[PDB]
Amino acid sequence: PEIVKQGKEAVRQYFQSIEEARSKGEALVHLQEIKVHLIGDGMAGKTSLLKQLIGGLNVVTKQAPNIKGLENDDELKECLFHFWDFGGQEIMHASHQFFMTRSSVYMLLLDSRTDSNKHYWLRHIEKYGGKSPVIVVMNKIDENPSYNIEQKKINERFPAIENRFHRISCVESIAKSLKSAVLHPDSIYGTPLAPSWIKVKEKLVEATTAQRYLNRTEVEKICNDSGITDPGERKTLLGYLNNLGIVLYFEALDLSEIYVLDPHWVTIGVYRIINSSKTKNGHLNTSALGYILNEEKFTYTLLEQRYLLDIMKQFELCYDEGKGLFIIPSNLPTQIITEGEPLRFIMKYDYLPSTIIPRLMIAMQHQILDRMQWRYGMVLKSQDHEGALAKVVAETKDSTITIAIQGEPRCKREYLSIIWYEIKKINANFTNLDVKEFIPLPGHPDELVEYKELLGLEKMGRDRYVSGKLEKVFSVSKMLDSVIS
Amino acid sequence: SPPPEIVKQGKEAVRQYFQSIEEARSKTPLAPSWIKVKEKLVEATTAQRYLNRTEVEKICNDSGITDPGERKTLLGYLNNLGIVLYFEALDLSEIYVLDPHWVTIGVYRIINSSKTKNGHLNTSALGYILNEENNKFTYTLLEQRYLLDIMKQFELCYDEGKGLFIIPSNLPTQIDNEPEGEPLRFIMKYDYLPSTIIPRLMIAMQHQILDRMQWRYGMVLKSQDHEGALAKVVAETKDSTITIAIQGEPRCKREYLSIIWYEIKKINANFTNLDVKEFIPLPGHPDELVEYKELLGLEKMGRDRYVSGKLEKVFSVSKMLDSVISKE
Repeated sequence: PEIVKQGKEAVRQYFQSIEEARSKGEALVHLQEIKVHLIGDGMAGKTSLLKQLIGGLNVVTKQAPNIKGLENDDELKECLFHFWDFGGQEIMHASHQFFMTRSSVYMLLLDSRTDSNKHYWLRHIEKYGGKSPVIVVMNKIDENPSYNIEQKKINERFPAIENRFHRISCVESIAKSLKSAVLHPDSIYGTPLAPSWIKVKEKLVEATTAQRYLNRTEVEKICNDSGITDPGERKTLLGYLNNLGIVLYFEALDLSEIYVLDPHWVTIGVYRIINSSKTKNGHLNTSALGYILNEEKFTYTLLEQRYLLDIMKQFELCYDEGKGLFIIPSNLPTQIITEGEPLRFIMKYDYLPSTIIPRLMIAMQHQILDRMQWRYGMVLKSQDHEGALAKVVAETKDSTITIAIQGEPRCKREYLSIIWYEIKKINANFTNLDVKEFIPLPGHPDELVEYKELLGLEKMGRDRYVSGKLEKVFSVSKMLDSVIS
Repeated sequence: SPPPEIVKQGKEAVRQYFQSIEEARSKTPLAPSWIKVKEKLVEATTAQRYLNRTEVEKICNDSGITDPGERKTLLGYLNNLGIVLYFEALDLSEIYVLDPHWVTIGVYRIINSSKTKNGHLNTSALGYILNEENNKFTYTLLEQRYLLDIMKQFELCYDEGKGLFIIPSNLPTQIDNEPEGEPLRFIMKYDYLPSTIIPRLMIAMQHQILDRMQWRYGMVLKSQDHEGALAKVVAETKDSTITIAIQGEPRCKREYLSIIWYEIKKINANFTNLDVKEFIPLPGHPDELVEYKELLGLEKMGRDRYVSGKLEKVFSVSKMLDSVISKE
């Protein structure tokens, strides 16, 4: 059982489906479908590499025999490849977790001129895809023969590369790595499916791609035509295909009229919103959608536009404030305290996802001050906490989130924990994220002690935190009871 | 009133600059003779790739610059401005004043050759590397010899060498013979870490790089002068950090660290803004760094235990400091 294991009744339907197919004497087929995410700085040759193999958003889908290295390979004759290029903006992440973590191959593209961003992109792949296989391609080698990277070290730190490093100029080897990635013990070929599921998938794909989306009646016809009539498994099948990002299906919205969608039409929809000059400031005037989507192949009617907004909401890319004015936090301006003993609490990421602050802003929308919110932070006020005032700011250069709070001491602590929680809840959506929590030293805002350090000093039964470079001692408990207790 | 280029060039240049203006008076501002020489040198160096000492001296004497010291400060001036290349350190009158472009694409061709893929320049390949791999871009035996000398002056490579030159920036990222007893462990963390630090340290320490134990991001130094002490200097680009691990007797260890540390500092000084903090790892726990000035603070305050909360353990501050620097 794949991670369709979400839904007790889902688990049941899957077994049921491969039981009737076992009883009718049919062989359990495989999905034979894969997502290749091209990852890299703008042009480190994403288009050029792709040109080499086949002979801003987009997909190109190519079957294995057409990929440069695999022409005569039988093992995956029937296999499909979906080359995805998100900006570096992983739009599917919030609502389609598995789209990124399952069924995926990450293909990192580096060159001499882009080499220093390698560490960033390596962690980017780690946190978005999970245990997904990764393939490192070094490009433009013809211009700099000496160009290489600390492979051993990189492979030790990132065991999902499994030594799939390639030096390329003027490629058939990258196809062996692709083959290797697809056949991963835990990727697609590990899950037997009933022929039914594969049949309706194919019919569903042809349809959605051709006629932007399908209505409830249409998909139900397709399902009966392949002899899937139980609504309980039809839901789980669509559930499954959605989880895999083959076809989109939003059970939360559940509109009969736009029931199952071509992933491409939806993605090109939100990108046009995201990158429109009429949302350049972080404000979407609903009126503008017609212009944005249609005049500024892929056309969007009035109904479609409303639905697309809802998808953005589901993707956690925006929120309604109630004027027909949505906020898109990631497009906000980059630019827009010290009452009592202001509680400060700092969170150090090894990689700070650029979706964190946008997603926290949504979780917290109700408490934002006087629209005192910007690309890198927000001001939060809760009457529920005597009128405490908190500032959550994000510094990209340090991969750090700072929380400063004003108010009575019981208020501060309890407020922190609710902001702290919401942050931790977002963090959990990313795989091996690595956050360390700090506390500035009293009288020395820039000197930080690790919260883990203090707790450890308490378990030891020590009350002194000794700063050698300052030559001052501090009460472990006193600064600790400012945070929890 | 002299320009920075002349100042940097030393006292004699500043004097020679002044002689130049005082002399003209009787007949950045400069004398009509310096521009005349410049104009003629530029003119000469677009029909010739270079000029010899005689040719240059002739051009100079025609503009009235007979003083050999004045000649040398003006060529040094023109050099510092990349208008005309001139290498005071080098001693070959045959190739005396050079065309910048001819040098530029010469050094480019060397460093970016497929024959220097892995940091080894096998000089006998030079004729091939520079010519075959615009007839202005020809390089004869003597001309390729000189190019190496320029490259050494630019600290891009050194001589191993039985016709073998090392180009550190081009060395493999990993090697087959990397090696690994209370070894001294000392690390420097940078705000930014120039790529040229390791290559430059290698040129400075080259005599002690003993078994080709050198890769792009590190080197193993072996000191005959420190009872066979072995030092392992590696740079890690992620943390922007340099780590020094030394193996030897206690005195030998920290003696040899002062030498390595000192060289890197003298490298660090060529960069206008470098922030470098010094750390020491906890015995048994390499991942866990404690700052050097922190351990120093602890000793002045007079306790001998460093207390780690993350891992419920205490350590001797005296032992840790003693691993890097004697008491005093």
